[PDB]
Amino acid sequence: GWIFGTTLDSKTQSLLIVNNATNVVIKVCEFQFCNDPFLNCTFEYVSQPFLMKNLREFVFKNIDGYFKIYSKHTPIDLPQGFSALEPLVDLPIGINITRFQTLLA
Amino acid sequence: YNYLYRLFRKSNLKPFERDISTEIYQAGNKPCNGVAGFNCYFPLRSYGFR
Ligand SMILES: *[C@@H]1O[C@H](CO)[C@@H](O[C@@H]2O[C@H](CO)[C@@H](O)[C@H](O)[C@H]2NC(C)=O)[C@H](O)[C@H]1NC(C)=O
Ligand SMILES: *[C@@H]1O[C@H](CO)[C@@H](O)[C@H](O)[C@H]1NC(C)=O
Repeated sequence: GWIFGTTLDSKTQSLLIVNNATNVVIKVCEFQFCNDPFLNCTFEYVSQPFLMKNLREFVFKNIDGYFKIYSKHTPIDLPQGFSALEPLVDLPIGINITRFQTLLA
Repeated sequence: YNYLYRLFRKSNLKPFERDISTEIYQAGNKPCNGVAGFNCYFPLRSYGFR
């Protein structure tokens, strides 16, 4: 998963993206954050998982209140080849994003 | 007084950005520390429709 936000302390809205090999859960509302999961909310998104030696590349950008996510899974360290990335989503989040972090198992 | 508008902000607003956060504005040098006073104003001001 990933977390995006300005201060990430339940004072401003913070995007949260979670994968669980069954679906993609995306929300925008705020909470206090501490590292990773183990074992007032405006926008909610449920989609298909972004999952499957194998290199997975993602591009995240924030343009005009739109969070755009592109992705590509390829079979192969970054090699010398060339591979394009296809767009997955363009969500209308509309928040101020300046910091982010990753979410492990 | 049911309608409020944002009056003070550190920077301009990006297009289609919602700013629902409510912290006391710092218009001076000394910190407000949650207390409205000199150079320390509440950002949300209520409309006075009559
Ligand atoms: C998103 O939030 C950041 C963090 O507050 C804003 O950056 C601040 O900008 C003001 C004025 O531009 C500065 O006085 C602060 O020092 C900045 N803070 C940090 C931590 O750099 C940023 O302006 C916000 N985005 C928008 C579009 O307003
Ligand atoms: C967000 O939560 C705070 C505190 O619980 C509350 O005061 C505020 O009304 C909530 N926002 C909305 C849009 O209800």
